[PDB]
Amino acid sequence: VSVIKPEMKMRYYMDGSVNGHEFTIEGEGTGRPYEGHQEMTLRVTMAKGGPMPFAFDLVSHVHRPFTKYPEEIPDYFKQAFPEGLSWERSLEFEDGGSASVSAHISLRGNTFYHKSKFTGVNFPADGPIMQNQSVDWEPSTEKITASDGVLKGDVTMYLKLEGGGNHKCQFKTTYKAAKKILKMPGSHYISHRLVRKTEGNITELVEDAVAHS
Repeated sequence: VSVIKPEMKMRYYMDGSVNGHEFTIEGEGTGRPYEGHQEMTLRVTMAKGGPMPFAFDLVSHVHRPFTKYPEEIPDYFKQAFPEGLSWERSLEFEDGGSASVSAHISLRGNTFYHKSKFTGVNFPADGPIMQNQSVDWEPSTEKITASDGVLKGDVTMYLKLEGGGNHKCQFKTTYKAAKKILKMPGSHYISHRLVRKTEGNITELVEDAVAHS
């Protein structure tokens, strides 16, 4: 894909709500698509102002073109450009909390414009999410399958808790190219390593993802 460069930029915008707490997130980053690497800075603004009342991990997983793909596996995500890529995801936490989020990724120049909508519900008031007690997502391996020109992702995620221990969350994702992809990939995996560094309502993220098998 001619428009996918070794170095790309990103601009983000999210309209969100968790347990009724409305907020928006805006930020920017840089990445190396062929190395499956991305880094960024994100700023959260609560509708009512003040510090965000939930753990940032709830939204940190909200950019597949940044995945290192081996030559033997067709890269659905890079092939999706410049036309565009969209995705939809459901989250099911072990304590009953859940969320739905979708995003559209467009490309202009060498800058990806990432726009998302996030709604989280039924989180226990004393749970790790609303108590801001999670610290990171554990590295993972997501199963990618193909069907009807689109991809599906399934991965069991684990939140690392502040004092130790984990909290399970199941991700169910559908990835959709804006235009029919020339070369569809077969079933495979994508291993991720998403890490955050937070200071108040400002969070920096780094993700390294590699496709395999």
